[PDB]
Amino acid sequence: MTVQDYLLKFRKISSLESLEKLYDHLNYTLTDDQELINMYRAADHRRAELVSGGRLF
Repeated sequence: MTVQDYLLKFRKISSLESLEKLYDHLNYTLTDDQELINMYRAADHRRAELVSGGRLF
């Protein structure tokens, strides 16, 4: 419990809508490269994981 990475919160996200929200939200908060570099990895992982995971009907 010695880590406070926002990536952990993104992983819990299931809806893609939250993606654009978490970005504009975190991007407006600090507006630093930190959230920019994190949102990029999380967004890519979530998108790649969903597409390279299992299609739902």
